[PDB]
Amino acid sequence: GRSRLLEDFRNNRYPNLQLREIAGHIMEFSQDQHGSRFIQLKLERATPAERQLVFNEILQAAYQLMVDVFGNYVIQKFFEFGSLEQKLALAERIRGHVLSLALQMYGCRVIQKALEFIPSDQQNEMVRELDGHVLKCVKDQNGNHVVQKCIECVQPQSLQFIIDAFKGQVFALSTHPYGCRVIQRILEHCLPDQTLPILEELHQHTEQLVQDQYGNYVIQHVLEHGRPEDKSKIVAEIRGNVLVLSQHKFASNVVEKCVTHASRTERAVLIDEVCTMNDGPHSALYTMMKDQYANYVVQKMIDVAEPGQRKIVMHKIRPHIATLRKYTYGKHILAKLEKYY
RNA sequence: UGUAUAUA
Ligand SMILES: [Cl-]
Repeated sequence: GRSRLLEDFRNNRYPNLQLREIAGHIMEFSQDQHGSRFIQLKLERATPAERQLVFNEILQAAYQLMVDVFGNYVIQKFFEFGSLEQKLALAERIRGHVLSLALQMYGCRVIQKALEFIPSDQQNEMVRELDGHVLKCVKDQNGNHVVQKCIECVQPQSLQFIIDAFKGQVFALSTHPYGCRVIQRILEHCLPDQTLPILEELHQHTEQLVQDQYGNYVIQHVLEHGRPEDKSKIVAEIRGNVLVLSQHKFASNVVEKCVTHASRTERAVLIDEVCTMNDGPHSALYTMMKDQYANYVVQKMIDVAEPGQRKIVMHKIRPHIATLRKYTYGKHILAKLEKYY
């Protein structure tokens, strides 16, 4: 099965083996773990002629290397360190196979690398091959990384068909484990005509989303990178629910990003909400202090409060200082206190 | 004291 040169290579009998010595043997070495490593090592620092000898033998059977557990790294190197003509010729071997490669455990790493290094002409052809399988790729554990890469690498206008597919389905995909990744990328790289409709669906489902295992991340993303108009829509959704959302394992993270990224006014209003409104005998603030998640909100509020409003939080906390000690999460508030005493 | 992405 393995050629003598390969076995003898494996068997450690050529510590001085050079690329030129494995002529006629690239495909075999490429599909072998040590051989493949050998080839990669030698490539990052090989003369264009050496790199060309190696290419000549992988071009025809390229696809086979792209879907190989060991060969995919060799292809990838040519996409990184190869030549403009070499990258274009592999781009051709890929044509008509973008879909099946992007759903492939190993192939999809090659599609990702190709998208980073080819011209927009070839990018746009690759993308177009996904026309009609947007949700299939987004839900696939291989495919979704290709869709994220497209979004990061290709002109936003070539991605309009991905948008068309997310339309009406944004809530579904934001609570999905891969889809929430793609939604975020669209928010970062897509055009106003594109992020607009998506932002609308997001605002429509903020209540559910902030509480969702994956959805909260999309809401936090908007808070950290979005337009003030969008940040405020979200903040308004937290208003009046600060206490409850803070005690939630997922929503409490979004509450923090609210306190942190909200306008001066909106921040003061949120902090005041739990200073003022009561939760039974003592205020919302006190209940939050004792809670496994809420105590993190308290501390972050202490962090970003204007010096004047920090005074008010401190005064509300102060009467309980001695009793906080007796609570698992209150203790941690005492910690943040020292910083400011 | 608290939540998310993949190959040797
Ligand atoms: Cl031989």
